[PDB]
Amino acid sequence: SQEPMLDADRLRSSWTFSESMDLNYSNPSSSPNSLGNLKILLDDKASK
Amino acid sequence: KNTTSSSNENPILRWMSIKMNGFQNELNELSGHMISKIIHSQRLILQ
Repeated sequence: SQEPMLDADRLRSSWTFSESMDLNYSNPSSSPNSLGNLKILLDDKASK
Repeated sequence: KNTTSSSNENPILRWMSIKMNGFQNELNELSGHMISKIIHSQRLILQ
């Protein structure tokens, strides 16, 4: 999803924290494969 | 003799084995940070 740069809106970002607001999703982390992927993900998220 | 040595190679295995610790530790540290940085280069360029 495109943030992209703003500034919009209110406190000139007003959110701007933003560790996926809470994650890294820090899997173990220990998993550097990265798959060369993909669309990003149509996945029915495009249908969403 | 041996002695092996004359302190200064027994006690410069305090050099030699520990210069080997500076070297093996140097490859250890550069291995670590270099490996994780390049991991944060496929992160940082590919990903």
